[PDB]
Amino acid sequence: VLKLRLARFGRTNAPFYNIVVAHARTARNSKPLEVIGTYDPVPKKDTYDTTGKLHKDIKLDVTRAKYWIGVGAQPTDTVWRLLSLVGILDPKYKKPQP
Amino acid sequence: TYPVVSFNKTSSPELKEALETLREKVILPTYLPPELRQKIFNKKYEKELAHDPVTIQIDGQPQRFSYINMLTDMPNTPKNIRAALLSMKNGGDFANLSGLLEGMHRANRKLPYWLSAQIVRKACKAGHLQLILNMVRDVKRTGFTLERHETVNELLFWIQRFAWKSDYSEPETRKALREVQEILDALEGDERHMSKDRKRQQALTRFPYHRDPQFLAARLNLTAELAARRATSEQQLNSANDVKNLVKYAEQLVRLWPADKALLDMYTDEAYVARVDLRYLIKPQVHLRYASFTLQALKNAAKIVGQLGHGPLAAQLINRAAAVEAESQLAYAKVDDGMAGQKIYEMVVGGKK
Amino acid sequence: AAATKVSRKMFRELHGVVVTSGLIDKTVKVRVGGQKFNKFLQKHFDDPKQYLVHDPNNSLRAGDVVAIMPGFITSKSKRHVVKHIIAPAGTPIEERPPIPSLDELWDAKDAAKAAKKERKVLREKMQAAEEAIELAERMARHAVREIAMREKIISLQK
Amino acid sequence: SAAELAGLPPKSKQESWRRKMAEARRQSLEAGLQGLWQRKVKRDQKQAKESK
Amino acid sequence: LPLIPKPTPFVPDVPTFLTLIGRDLKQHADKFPTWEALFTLTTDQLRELGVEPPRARRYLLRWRQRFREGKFGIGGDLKHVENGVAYLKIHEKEASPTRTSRRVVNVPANQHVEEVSEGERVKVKGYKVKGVSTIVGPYALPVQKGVAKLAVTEGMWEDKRGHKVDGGERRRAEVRFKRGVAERKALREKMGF
RNA sequence: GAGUGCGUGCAAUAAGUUUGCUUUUCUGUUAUAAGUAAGUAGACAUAUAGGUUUAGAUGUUAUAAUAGGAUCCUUCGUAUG
RNA sequence: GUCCAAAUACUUGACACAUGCUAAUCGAACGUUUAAUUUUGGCUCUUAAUUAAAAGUGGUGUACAGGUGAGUAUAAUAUUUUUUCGCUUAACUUAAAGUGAAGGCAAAUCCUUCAUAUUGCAAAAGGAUAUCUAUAUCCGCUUUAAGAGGAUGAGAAAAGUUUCAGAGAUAGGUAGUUGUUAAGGUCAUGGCUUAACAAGCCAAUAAUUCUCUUAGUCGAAGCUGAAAAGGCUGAUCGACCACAUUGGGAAUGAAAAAAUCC
Ligand SMILES: [K+]
Ligand SMILES: [K+]
Ligand SMILES: [K+]
Ligand SMILES: [K+]
Ligand SMILES: [Mg+2]
Ligand SMILES: [Mg+2]
Ligand SMILES: [Mg+2]
Ligand SMILES: [Mg+2]
Ligand SMILES: [Mg+2]
Ligand SMILES: [Mg+2]
Ligand SMILES: [Mg+2]
Ligand SMILES: [Mg+2]
Ligand SMILES: [Mg+2]
Ligand SMILES: [Mg+2]
Repeated sequence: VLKLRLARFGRTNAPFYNIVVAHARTARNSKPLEVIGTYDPVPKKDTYDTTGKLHKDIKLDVTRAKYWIGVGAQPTDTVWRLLSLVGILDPKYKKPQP
Repeated sequence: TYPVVSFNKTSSPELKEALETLREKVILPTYLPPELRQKIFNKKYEKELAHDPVTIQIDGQPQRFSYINMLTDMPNTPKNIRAALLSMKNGGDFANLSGLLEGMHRANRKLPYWLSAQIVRKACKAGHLQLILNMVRDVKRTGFTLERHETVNELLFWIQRFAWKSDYSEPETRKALREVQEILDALEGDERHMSKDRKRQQALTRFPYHRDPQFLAARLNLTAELAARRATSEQQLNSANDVKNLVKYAEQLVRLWPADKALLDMYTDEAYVARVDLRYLIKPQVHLRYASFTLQALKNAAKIVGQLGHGPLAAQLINRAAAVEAESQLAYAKVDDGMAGQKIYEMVVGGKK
Repeated sequence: AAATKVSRKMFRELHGVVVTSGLIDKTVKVRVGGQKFNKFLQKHFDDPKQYLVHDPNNSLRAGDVVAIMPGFITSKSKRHVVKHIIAPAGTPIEERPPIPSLDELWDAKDAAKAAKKERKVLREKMQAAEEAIELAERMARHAVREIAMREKIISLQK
Repeated sequence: SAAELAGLPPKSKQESWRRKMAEARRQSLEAGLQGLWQRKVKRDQKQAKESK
Repeated sequence: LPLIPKPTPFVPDVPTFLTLIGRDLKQHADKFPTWEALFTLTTDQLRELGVEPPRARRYLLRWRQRFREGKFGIGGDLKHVENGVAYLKIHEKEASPTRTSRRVVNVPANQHVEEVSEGERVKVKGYKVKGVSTIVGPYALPVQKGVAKLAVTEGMWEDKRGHKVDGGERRRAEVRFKRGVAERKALREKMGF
């Protein structure tokens, strides 16, 4: 089963992720089939922006990710939430309004 | 789970011969594991079984099994069941049906479809209606299913006759009404009573057994016999409840039972054809046997409901009663002398005793 | 559609000398040239190779100079075929049986393979035919019995 | 699905989700094969152009 | 933002809420002075009060969110409860002249089903009728023919944690072996010596 | 003189296991035999009855042939000498 | 020898191991078992149920992850490029059709078997929730056609690549083995298989075989030189191989790829 998931890298208290295409039953950090992108969870801040707004840097090869979702790849919950923001899949969870 | 079948109460030697024959060769083998049960019917192991016969510990005492010629030694189940059933003459004897039918159920013996209707008659007439109602309740063990339109019609016949035999007294009519309802609830809810033989008969009648107008008339009879007695405060709170059901059931029967249609025209024309499906109703002897209480129920209900001020029902029930009476009178003319039906109808409807 | 024709492709041409002949039928050993590069010394060494070549008409003799072509599989160890004789040995070329052209050798493979398929379709149709006959006879013995038993019942309901 | 081609509504909330997921995989596969094809053509043209 | 949901007849106070979800959370029933404190305290505040281990605090925050969203457990949709006991009865309708639809409704213990109005004749989810006059569903104990009670019980809504038998798969044969040794050794002390 | 996680020969050998002028047994087809046990069809009659009788197309039972799988035996075979 | 962060941390005895943990999960697959609760018959016993627990049966997973370097001395049905291909009964993705009948165990989505499924051989399993004053759904099961994936077939053809430890001995090796004819098999090729003939084929400087010693292999992975197809190492990282006290083995399964099993 191919999966679009994250490979935890970095150092202690400095997480960094690789968006990868790997078989489900393999080691988390083993060499995958492809590296589709990267994901940094800690939000950053523009250098000369004093407004206080934060952002998150995410590099993603949308063209390569769409092909794997088209052939039957199963993204994890975290990668699903990311792919839903860019506008590829529908969200799995939503804030209840009532 | 259940105790091993046993027949330790027999008033006649003939009965003991038939029950012990089936027990030692048709029932007991069913308690062995599936492997050993194959050796008993295999010539290749005839020699071995002669020396060390298969044994099973029942009540401690082992039961030895030797080779059995599947063709020459096996007994005839239908005939042995008949020899036993005909020799039962005491309550201690009929108590074996619970174990007998259990053993046949274990052996997967496809008994005659009519066998149930026969056991109900010969047992109930002897005054053992409870033994039947107990086997029906314990259908998970005895396999005594209510899958035939005749068995249900035969069972409900005695449940009323016992109440009618006491002039419809409150202690008994209350008891009968509990039994009739327990059957209509088992036919509807309990799934043990459903089979292909029942789905076919329900397609010919187009009424499910728990709604068949012929069976609902039984519950209407006993109900109509409870309100007639009064229609003490505790009795009043209860008597007032019987009238609520009377108008409830009566108003339901008229909705199912079509107009100006008797017992022989109620169901489809294809229902009375097959001898395995509701053909017994053609013989005048068996028609008067079931159209007696049903005719008496519609008449009685039509009177009480009329007193309460229900014009429609007072005329609807008389419509059916008039239809069943016209047909019932024909059977009374075609029936031969000295038959059961001619006597029952003469006693219930004729009131000659 | 169902004909699997050979590739019919032309590969390179190698010149060599015939080392042995007459030992096996339609087969000779031909020595060709070659050169393998040594990466440690950074030089080339003569790397001659001897192959078993296919001689269809047995028209080659030892000491003969011929031109061979690979890619013509004939056996487990024969992947080369004789293209033409460069310099004969012993007798002239015209005094030896001719060497068929690659087209003639390829046409034989297609013709031989095509005939093999025709032999199969017949053996398959006949096998399936003689099988349906037995399956058809069983339907007869089972029908005459059923018909005889079913018509009897229908005859007792008139 | 034969039902979707006929123009029928979703039978239940589960099938409605299967319709959206199936469509998302169709739209992404089309955009994926075309997007990855233009990359190949654009990559081969550059090599064939510089090698010439 | 921290909207508080109104109590329900089946979960009227905090002690009842903590008793249902289980996980031995009724110990901390005294930390929450009011029903509004339960649905207002934060992760850091629950940690100071002493709601621990972290597994119980995160489990509480989870069920706290479910209650807001209305994702009650079983029996949470009841409307006629008294001292924590609810009675379930059967309501029969004639769907056709040869059929009858039976629904497990919740009505006061005194009023009969046919007497109640459509407004108060609540239909509890998760409970059905088997055949006739039989109510089937978790924690539905029978009271009489066609009646069953549903009382508040410890861990009624609990997400039971999985447990090992004889130490799991890896240590199954060994725990049974050593246990068999203790048995034989005991018999020797009883009858052997 | 002492040891040897070494190779090898011969004998022996558990698990497992090849072959066939081994031996039992199960199952599936094919052709028969029976219809008493079962099970499936048809005929006739009785009536508080549900009996008598016949039948094999589907099942069941038996035999033969044939196919295959499990047994046993044979062969090979750790330990061990 | 004051503080902080990151990173690394039994290199030796694959030596022996106290104790707790590293693989479980599904009650919407299945009944048992006692507990109370409620109903039958009899007059405490005895029926039929509900509910909750505890062991199990079945499905999937323990073929992944994690650990170690004892054994292991290599050119191989190894590997790269282009052309041409084949196989795939589990899981993933899209769709279609079919989801009937008995028996065994206490019961079953377990086991055995049947009907039906272009011709004729060849399948399946049921469970669950709503609506009304039987219908429609949810999760599965079997088959079929595809995509992806793959540990896949000796795939094949053409042209290449592979620094193969140290020392010593050994000149023969190969018996479908080499070739031809014919036939079968194969998508195709190939003694791959078979019959009949021929005596070949590989090697000659060690092809082949054997003994001893040592070792997990590899990478700009680590250290190092200005540099060499550099040298050394083979920790942490990734890939591959092997092993799970030592030795000898098989089955299951789509596939041994198990800390399983004998
Ligand atoms: K030996
Ligand atoms: K031996
Ligand atoms: K592993
Ligand atoms: K090693
Ligand atoms: Mg030179
Ligand atoms: Mg042996
Ligand atoms: Mg007979
Ligand atoms: Mg030895
Ligand atoms: Mg170490
Ligand atoms: Mg290593
Ligand atoms: Mg079915
Ligand atoms: Mg080239
Ligand atoms: Mg060979
Ligand atoms: Mg070593």
